[PDB]
Amino acid sequence: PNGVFHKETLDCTLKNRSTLLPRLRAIVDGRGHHLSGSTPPARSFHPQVLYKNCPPPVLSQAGYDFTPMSHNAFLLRTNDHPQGVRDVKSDFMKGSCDYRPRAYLRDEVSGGVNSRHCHCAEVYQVGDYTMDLARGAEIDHRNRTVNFEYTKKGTLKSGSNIVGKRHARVPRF
Amino acid sequence: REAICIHIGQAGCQVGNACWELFCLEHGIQPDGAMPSDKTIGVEDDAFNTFFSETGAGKHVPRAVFLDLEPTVVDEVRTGTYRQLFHPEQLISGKEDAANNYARGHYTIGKEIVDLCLDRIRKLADNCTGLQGFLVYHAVGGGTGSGLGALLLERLSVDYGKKSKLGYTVYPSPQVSTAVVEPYNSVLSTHSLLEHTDVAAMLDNEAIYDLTRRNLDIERPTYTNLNRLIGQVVSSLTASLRFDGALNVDLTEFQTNLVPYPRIHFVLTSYAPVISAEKAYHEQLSVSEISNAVFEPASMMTKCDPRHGKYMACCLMYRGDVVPKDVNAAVATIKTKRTIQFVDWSPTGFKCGINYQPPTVVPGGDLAKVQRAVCMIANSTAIAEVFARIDHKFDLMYSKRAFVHWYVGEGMEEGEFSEAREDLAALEKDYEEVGAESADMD
Amino acid sequence: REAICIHIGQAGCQVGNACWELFCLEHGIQPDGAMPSDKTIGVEDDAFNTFFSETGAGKHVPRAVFLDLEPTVVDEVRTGTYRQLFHPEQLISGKEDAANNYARGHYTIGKEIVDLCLDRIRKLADNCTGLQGFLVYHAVGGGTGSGLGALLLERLSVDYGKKSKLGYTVYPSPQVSTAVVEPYNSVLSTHSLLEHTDVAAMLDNEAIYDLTRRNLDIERPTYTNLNRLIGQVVSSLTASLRFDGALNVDLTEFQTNLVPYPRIHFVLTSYAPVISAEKAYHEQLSVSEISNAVFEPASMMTKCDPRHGKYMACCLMYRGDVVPKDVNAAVATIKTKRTIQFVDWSPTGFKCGINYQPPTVVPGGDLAKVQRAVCMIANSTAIAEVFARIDHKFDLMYSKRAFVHWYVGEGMEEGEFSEAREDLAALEKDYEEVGAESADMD
Amino acid sequence: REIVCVQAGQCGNQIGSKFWEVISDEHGVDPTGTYQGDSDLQLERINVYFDEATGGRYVPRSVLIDLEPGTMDSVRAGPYGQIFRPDNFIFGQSGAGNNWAKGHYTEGAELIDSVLDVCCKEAESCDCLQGFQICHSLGGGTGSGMGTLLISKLREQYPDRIMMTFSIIPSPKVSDTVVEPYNTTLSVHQLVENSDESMCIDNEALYDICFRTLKLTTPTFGDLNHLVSAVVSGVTCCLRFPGQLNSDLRKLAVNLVPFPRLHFFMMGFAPLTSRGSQQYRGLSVPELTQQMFDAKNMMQAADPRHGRYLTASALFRGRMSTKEVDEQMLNVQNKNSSYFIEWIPNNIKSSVCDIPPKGLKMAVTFIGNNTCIQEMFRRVGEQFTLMFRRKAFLHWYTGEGMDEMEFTEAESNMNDLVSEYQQYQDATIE
Amino acid sequence: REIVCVQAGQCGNQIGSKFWEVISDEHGVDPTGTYQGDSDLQLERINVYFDEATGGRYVPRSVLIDLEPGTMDSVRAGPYGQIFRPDNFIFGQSGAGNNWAKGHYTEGAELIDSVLDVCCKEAESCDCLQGFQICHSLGGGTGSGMGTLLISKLREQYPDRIMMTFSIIPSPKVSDTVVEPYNTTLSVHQLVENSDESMCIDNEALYDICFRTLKLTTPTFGDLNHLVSAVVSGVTCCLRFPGQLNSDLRKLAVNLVPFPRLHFFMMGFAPLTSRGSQQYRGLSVPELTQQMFDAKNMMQAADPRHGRYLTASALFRGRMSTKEVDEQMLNVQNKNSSYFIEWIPNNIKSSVCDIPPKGLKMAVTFIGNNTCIQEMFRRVGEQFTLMFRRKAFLHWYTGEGMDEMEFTEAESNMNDLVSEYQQYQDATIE
Ligand SMILES: Nc1nc2c(ncn2[C@@H]2O[C@H](COP(=O)(O)OP(=O)(O)OP(=O)(O)O)[C@@H](O)[C@H]2O)c(=O)[nH]1
Ligand SMILES: Nc1nc2c(ncn2[C@@H]2O[C@H](COP(=O)(O)OP(=O)(O)OP(=O)(O)O)[C@@H](O)[C@H]2O)c(=O)[nH]1
Ligand SMILES: Nc1nc2c(ncn2[C@@H]2O[C@H](COP(=O)(O)OP(=O)(O)O)[C@@H](O)[C@H]2O)c(=O)[nH]1
Ligand SMILES: Nc1nc2c(ncn2[C@@H]2O[C@H](COP(=O)(O)OP(=O)(O)O)[C@@H](O)[C@H]2O)c(=O)[nH]1
Ligand SMILES: [Mg+2]
Ligand SMILES: [Mg+2]
Ligand SMILES: [Zn+2]
Repeated sequence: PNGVFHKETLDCTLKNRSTLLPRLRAIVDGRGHHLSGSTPPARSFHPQVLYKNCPPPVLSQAGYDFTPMSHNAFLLRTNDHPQGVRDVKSDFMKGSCDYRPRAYLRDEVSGGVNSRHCHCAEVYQVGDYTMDLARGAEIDHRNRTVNFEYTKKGTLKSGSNIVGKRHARVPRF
Repeated sequence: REAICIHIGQAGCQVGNACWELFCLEHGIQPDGAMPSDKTIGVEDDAFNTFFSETGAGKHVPRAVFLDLEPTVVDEVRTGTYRQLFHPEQLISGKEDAANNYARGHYTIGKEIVDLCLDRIRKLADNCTGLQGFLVYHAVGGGTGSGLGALLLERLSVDYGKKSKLGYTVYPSPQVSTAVVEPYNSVLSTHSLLEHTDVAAMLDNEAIYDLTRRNLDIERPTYTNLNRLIGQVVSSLTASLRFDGALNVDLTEFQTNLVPYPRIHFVLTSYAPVISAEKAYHEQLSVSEISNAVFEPASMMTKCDPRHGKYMACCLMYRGDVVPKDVNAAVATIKTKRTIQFVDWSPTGFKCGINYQPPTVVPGGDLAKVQRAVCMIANSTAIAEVFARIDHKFDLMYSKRAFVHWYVGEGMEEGEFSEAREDLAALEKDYEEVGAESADMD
Repeated sequence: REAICIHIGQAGCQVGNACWELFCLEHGIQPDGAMPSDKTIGVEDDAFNTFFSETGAGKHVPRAVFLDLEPTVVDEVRTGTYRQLFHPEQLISGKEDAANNYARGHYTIGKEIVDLCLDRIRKLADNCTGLQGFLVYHAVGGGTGSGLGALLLERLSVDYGKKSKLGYTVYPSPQVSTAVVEPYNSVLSTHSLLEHTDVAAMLDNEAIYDLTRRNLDIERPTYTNLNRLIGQVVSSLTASLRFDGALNVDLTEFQTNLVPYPRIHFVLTSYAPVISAEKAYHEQLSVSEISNAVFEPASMMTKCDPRHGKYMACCLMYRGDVVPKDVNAAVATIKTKRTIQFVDWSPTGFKCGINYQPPTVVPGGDLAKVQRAVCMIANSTAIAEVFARIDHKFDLMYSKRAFVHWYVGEGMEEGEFSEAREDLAALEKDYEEVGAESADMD
Repeated sequence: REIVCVQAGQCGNQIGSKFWEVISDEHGVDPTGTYQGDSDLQLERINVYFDEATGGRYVPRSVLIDLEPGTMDSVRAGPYGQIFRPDNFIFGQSGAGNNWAKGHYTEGAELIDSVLDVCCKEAESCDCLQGFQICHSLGGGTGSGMGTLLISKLREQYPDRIMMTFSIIPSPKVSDTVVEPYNTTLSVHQLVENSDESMCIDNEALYDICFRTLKLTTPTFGDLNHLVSAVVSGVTCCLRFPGQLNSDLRKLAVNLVPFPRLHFFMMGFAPLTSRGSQQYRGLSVPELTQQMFDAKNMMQAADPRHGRYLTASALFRGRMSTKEVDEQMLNVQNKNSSYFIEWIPNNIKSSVCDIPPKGLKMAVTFIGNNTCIQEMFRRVGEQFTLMFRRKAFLHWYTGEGMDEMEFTEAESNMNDLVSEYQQYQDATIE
Repeated sequence: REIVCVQAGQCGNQIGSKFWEVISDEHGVDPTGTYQGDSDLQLERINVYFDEATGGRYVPRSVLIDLEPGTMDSVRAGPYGQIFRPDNFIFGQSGAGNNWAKGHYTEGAELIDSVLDVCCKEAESCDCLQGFQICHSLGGGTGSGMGTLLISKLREQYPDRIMMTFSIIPSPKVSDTVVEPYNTTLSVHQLVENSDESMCIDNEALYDICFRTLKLTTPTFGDLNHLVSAVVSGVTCCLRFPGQLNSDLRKLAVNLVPFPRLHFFMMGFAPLTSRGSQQYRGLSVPELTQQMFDAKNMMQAADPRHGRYLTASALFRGRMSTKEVDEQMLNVQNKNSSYFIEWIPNNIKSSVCDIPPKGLKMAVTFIGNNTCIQEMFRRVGEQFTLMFRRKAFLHWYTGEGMDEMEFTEAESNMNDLVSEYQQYQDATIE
């Protein structure tokens, strides 16, 4: 029963099989450990790796008697939907089309940043580097990601806000 | 539909008491938020929702936070008459004040208190479904209002993004004064406010004192009178969201119509039938009379004379029994006047709004009862004169570094004084350049 | 259907007293072990069976053991209010404590008492027909809790097989402290507990004190308050076995969803409507508000900040009047936030449960009465900071051999310190490597 | 022959509520939706504007769209609001901000798919579909942007039907909005390519009609929206009642438009006269013709004496002789011959319908294609150039994402429309 | 012509309880088992779902299987629970833990012989056996593992009957279980070989049905299971009542499946409408057809606009003419021609049954075979590849004993299925 069916759908099947099967190869040991090849360039809990595309927390003693804890924020994510899914609303949701960041086209329609107050809420010093929330993945007018990048083996690569490296030193005569 | 109010410092909390008194009495919520023992719902309609939310048992609670560094004013709110209306978490109080230092509010103490405020505002914003802006009340002359107001507006601008932020600001009066260090705080505030506010309305107590002496018959006015007038103005501007009308105006329309360039967002405010009970029965109060009234400088709540500048845009809000044909005839007559001038690049200078709900009367109030009122917010180059006088007083004190050691001790670099002064100088040059005729430049 | 509870040491027995007080009041068993007069064979009444068994005379007795080396706390249970509820054999007591020494409990004293405990648990397990797990309460900071808890879990793991072991554990607070030798006992306990437990839930007294000050209005809290909160959380997690609901969750489902790798089994716990009666009347308590509450670190019962790590899995338990569409809408709203981050290898991060029985109210309690509640247990890489902070204190103390002669005298080789410290170093490396993005790993 | 209505924005929803009141009254539909009429002539064409519900009820074929439900909430609370189908109300969660670029590009693309789904559901149900009818203002934000967006999508999906728009345009004396020139220019650029016929009304002309002609002491927006609903319901009268000389929307377009870009028309309704002065003069075809050409009864500020008529159409309602109509149209063309374009031998089309609106013996609606509309476009282009040379408020539109080239294209297209009208005004045979 | 039903796991037992309530209501069977119906037409085909017991009682041809009796004890305690035969409840002593390997290999093989014994006892009692019908979720543990085990055994034992499944599949937006991709992939690999026809449902699609169409303020799982019970009882309605154009499960399969691997279908049910709206629209065949093809009324997340229909079937219940059914199906095929595969001359089969469900004048159930289902499998395969590269949670499955080659085979077979759908979507005559 599957003669003509398999004969007619041959080339696409081999193309997809040649694409997918290299990805299914394991890259991690059974103990949850990376293989000898393709080591990560930096450790995970480093300040620039952990907070590559997310603001670091701020801690303060107000409201606590002992060791303080941070707070959640309302910063939404990019309005991206799976390909070929109906517009689903179980109830009234808060869409991300609104709350579009004010860094969109700031350098073109406006004069850009004109004060040092950007360091209060927009520019962060994470470890040995600098994070800027206005210099991430490009977005369109409706708060949607424009560019998608892949590795050699075809894994989606996340955006980065790290712009520059700061050569800090202690002073001397 | 909904809007969240943020009250900062002493002026902002005291103006908040008058505002919530008016909004409760206008919607009909009792001062304690409860309902009679036999009813199942306290009111028949949802119109309150813009400013109040009801629990499933029907108690009302308001969408506001009160922020202060000294406890006394918030403790007065906690022990006053509206104790049961507010949720206790909304009334936030610190231990000690910012001592008239912008540096103390911004760097040392407001930096510690700001995360609790942001957590409370987030808890309010999560209980909303069509938030369309923040309203902020503060004075830029004091330390905590200036420093924490700027820091909080910066954080709000990063977290909420495009949402509009409209400010009601009490600026230092041109000759009445309360503290010596007012120029430094006002300059540094205006420097932060330029980047992080969409429209800022400026008020001066000297103008409201003049208005209460000439129009009202009060020989010894106090801050409660001024705060009731401010509450009436805010109620007039937000009435377009809450009651039926011919031409509604959403809070996003103000920023689109009034701001031509991103730095030119400081507006003048005036209110027409500010009148006493004895004068009100001697005069008729037609649409054309109050429209003629709003352009006279005796009606303004900011001490500036608009005849020394040019208008860029005007927004006129009419509430009450008014007919559109009379509004059109009045605006055409205003347009005819020779002491009213518009920049030649702004031919369509007006935005109109018409609402059917007349202004409410408050039991202890001093305004008369009237069937109609009009309120105006307008952008004009005359505002450049207020900054020039603040900048001259700053230059006089800064030439000898008269008080800078306090600001440097509380955490600020001396460089910040000079930076702010060149930014305000550039704002002065912007107001000179925008006012240049196109026919003159060919 | 059945579950057996094992209570160890001082914290575990006092929390057991609070838990059984709660389970009695929720099912309705009187303190003298009697069903109320209105219950008969007229209607099907079996929900207690998960926690109680009935004798042929109709008295109820609970499926629990209380283990202690000092007599005082169990003698307080024997002389307290529930004297007639417990079978006297269930209350086992030794003569003298383990004196904050893990070595004394494990080698010298617990080896004498351990065979009685296994015989009692066997006698309980023979009177069951669907045992589906053990719940264990102990503190790892004290000598008998660490040593006898480890020895007993090892023996249970040898005798029984393919059975879940879920631990609720009180860890040493990061700056509040009760004894000097806390790091040594906590390291050696965690070393034994790592191999023989399926999921471990962590609690810290410093966090629950902060929660009782912040949410409730108690100025001077004590352990009975903390124990009532723990009793509420355990009742919420086990409610899914005892009452009707839309989505039930068996104890075996927790281990499958929360543990990605066999060593990564430490989870955070939080509870949403911790609120006082006076605050309860200022607020509605909808599903979305309590769902937003369980994710704030101020709601957690362990002093760790999840913003310093990444979530791998979350399990959300809703009980009470909740509708599935609201649970779906709430979880979808949390997923949108940018300050909440999941590792890229865990796309389907959530497990849901929905039960109809609302939480019960205890006569002298401080929590308000509420129609719905949500409880969360979650796995996150932030836990590496808790081990790192215990390990730094261990390195500081062991660098000078500060107390080793006590441990070597009571029967333990000094080598055990180096083995445990190397195992915790490897656990720290597992938490460092697991959080590494796959795109960087190629 | 079925019409589909679209109501967009505050102005469109408010005019629509009064229009559906007038139409429900003319066909005898109770506000509960039950037919309670008193002649079969009312029932036999009810399908043109109404859909049929099962027992007695009829439901109106209209789609209401707005970005904030406030106006829709006002119309739903009104006395006839219940008749509208609940599924036909489409709304978002944040306003247009009075900005064309937001209404066209950001919230427009978010809502447009649900509006197109409703419009397709309504269109595909008809056995034979006639043109669409759209009401909106050009000076606003969601009205201009989403109305022109939806018009473009419907012209792609239904290119063989008719596209008709009723549009409100800025007065020459007082603005209701500061950024009116940008929104008007971009909307006229979209309409001149996509639309088949567009009618324009000035609010200033309705104010002057109410105060000077009807001498109303306290006019309200209900009166202006009633005048608009009266002319709108008059244009369609020959589609839904018998008559001696039937007419149709396509027949009006074929007789009115000489060249495809010249499709912008002026409107007027004749028997406007105060209740006090009605006793002095009776109703007759000469009286209707005199009021019909009187500029007092025309709904725009521009006056015909500054231009020339290319074509005109008159639709008469009532029982009357054809001789009086023919001789009146000949006498008016011969006596005022300098104001009629000479290379067309007869500029006026007439049509006669038997059933007048209740309470009037006769009525006529007038549609005129006159070159004086060029003065409005010239004024709008001047104000646009004044604002654009100085970048007066441009950062809002550029921040949403628009290229300035869009502004230069729209200005060039409107300038060419003004030039084409001016050239045909002064053309000659030679 | 009688069907035997199998209900497995929590989801299956709960949906089954509502199904047997709906079927008992339509044939007038009291929850005590006594016939209390009001027409002989109900009794003459009662055998299709019920077996006949000796006295005044009827027993339902169903097998209930679960690994822990909690759900079975809840349904047995329910208001209709008594009707079920006590010997038909099969249960173990420990749960599946939502793990496929445990449910398939350890407790599955322990209970499967007793389940097969009950299924054979029920099957060999029938005078003529029609296909089996199975309800289960694919994301769970005992549902997926024991359902697919039993399906494989019944296909070995009854290869000439029909095998039909109703299956719940993971939502694209929120997961109900962390390990859904593994269980779903292994179950789909088993089903595509073993099944003849399979219907898939997303709980998210039912939530959108409840919120948008019925506007329920506080829906419960009883409503979702009622919608599912309505469609399942509707597909078989023509098997058990007279009609003008009879249809059968085998005839549906022959018309719907072009090639044996392409047997995954979407479902919909039309007369869904909110309590406020019913006054606005009378029932008619065009209204049912319009709701039938509206994606708002479809119970899957994939949207038809990204794919093409190979075939579809519509079963109508009610007294109606064949002309409107035939012409509606022709008009929908002609108007949306780009969404129908062009090398098949007619994609829709129709069927008409005289007896509608009580309280509705007319009803239709829709079954659709559309290539847009490939995107759901692609999403599940992507999440599977993300989890497998990192060996996510793999030790549970490997500890039970499965070879990883099973995982690589199931992923490869499902990837070939998505490729095959993509090739036939873009195929051409040439
Ligand atoms: N209109 C009005 N102005 C007020 C009111 N209260 C204070 N002001 C003015 O605002 C300025 C003082 O600012 P404050 O609010 O006292 O400063 P603060 O916020 O308390 O800052 P700290 O002194 O550091 O605590 C002076 O110009 C006062 O005249 C008020 O209730 N109404
Ligand atoms: N939450 C809570 N913590 C407790 C309680 N009792 C003691 N703790 C804490 O647990 C630690 C002390 O452990 P204990 O239980 O006293 O140690 P132990 O099990 O008695 O071990 P020995 O002293 O050798 O008998 C300290 O951190 C206490 O704060 C309690 O009732 N509730
Ligand atoms: N005739 C008439 N004009 C109106 C009405 N409502 C608003 N307008 C006019 O339309 C313009 C405002 O456009 P608007 O409807 O507010 O745009 P929107 O904000 O996108 O809905 C102004 O010129 C108003 O005077 C109305 O009910 N009738
Ligand atoms: N529509 C529907 N879905 C259900 C129902 N019960 C459970 N589910 C879903 O089925 C999945 C859980 O599978 P489950 O039945 O627990 O698997 P099992 O443990 O093997 O029986 C989740 O996606 C639930 O949301 C129900 O009554 N109706
Ligand atoms: Mg103060
Ligand atoms: Mg002790
Ligand atoms: Zn700052």
